[PDB]
Amino acid sequence: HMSICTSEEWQGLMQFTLPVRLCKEIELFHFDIGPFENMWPGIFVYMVHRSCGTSCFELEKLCRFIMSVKKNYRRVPYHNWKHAVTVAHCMYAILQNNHTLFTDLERKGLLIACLCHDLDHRGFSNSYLQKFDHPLAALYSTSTMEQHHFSQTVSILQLEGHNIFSTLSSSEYEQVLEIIRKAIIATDLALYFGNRKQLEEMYQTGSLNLNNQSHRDRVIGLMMTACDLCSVTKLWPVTKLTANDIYAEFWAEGDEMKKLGIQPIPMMDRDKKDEVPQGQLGFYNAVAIPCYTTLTQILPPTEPLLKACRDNLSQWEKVIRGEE
Ligand SMILES: Cn1cc(-c2ccc(=O)n(C)c2)c(COc2ccc(-c3ccc4ccccc4n3)cc2)n1
Ligand SMILES: [Mg+2]
Ligand SMILES: [Zn+2]
Repeated sequence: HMSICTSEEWQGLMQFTLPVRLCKEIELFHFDIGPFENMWPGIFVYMVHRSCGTSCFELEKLCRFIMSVKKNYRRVPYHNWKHAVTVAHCMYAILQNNHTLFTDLERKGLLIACLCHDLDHRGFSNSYLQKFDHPLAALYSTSTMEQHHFSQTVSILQLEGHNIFSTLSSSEYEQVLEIIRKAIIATDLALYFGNRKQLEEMYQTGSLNLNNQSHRDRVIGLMMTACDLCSVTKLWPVTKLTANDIYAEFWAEGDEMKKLGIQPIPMMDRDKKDEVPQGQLGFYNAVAIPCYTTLTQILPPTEPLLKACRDNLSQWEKVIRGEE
């Protein structure tokens, strides 16, 4: 049932040399991949090599993997390849900026997870599939997409000469699949709330054991979430336009409800175009900010996110107050 790259593709990738003027930008957290799509797969390669060295993965096997992923990403408005790479740029950006803090076995699993975390998004929400009534919410009951996202990671690696992690002990290979599993689950934004709760507390008290493997996992979780929402931390006009990407998908899904004579929540309702900056603001305030705060908290390097998170918020304010 899976989908796979061709010789042409992965050898085309294998060939890629990133242009020197980009080595500078890509290191900034606010960096936006949008203009340079051609390079998108190439870029992820660059970042693996910068993080994990050109000797962490068999290059043939890697490019093969990157592109087959690329194929299991649907041509949807927002939950698409462009997204996976944007997110995975952010996890990188993070990991570089906290270099001593994560194992080799960690940077890998994550940078990978970040690429895979929405594999085969059909553009609808968990709520959409659960509350009626896909063969996906018939088999995965909770975090539907998020486990599919992973079982879709799972299968990909199980494809011919794709298994990038063949160079590890069944104990490390199993370890990293379990690093991924968790890390990809983390992206169920619902889960972030109980997750960030703890992380506020264990900071408040200050009983947060970086040695404790279950504590540990949680920081990742927020990390994921942080990267997942990162579109908010790009410069105003990048964020501006990405908002229409989420809105296309949202309303598209609300239109599907409407076609059964069901009122979709005003978020997915396109006939409420105007309430958006109002909504967006709430989200920044209730969700984004508390998120990037607790982060900058645990990982002070991550400050520029929160800095730029605010700058956008500020702008949405303006747009409401009548100044855009
Ligand atoms: C799980 N999740 C990740 C993201 C997200 C959000 C923004 C963003 O830039 N990214 C990258 C990701 C979201 C919803 O974000 C939104 C949050 C809220 C609205 C909203 C809410 C209420 C509205 C009411 C009326 C009109 C428009 C309204 N609009 C839109 C998007 N849910
Ligand atoms: Mg997701
Ligand atoms: Zn996502």
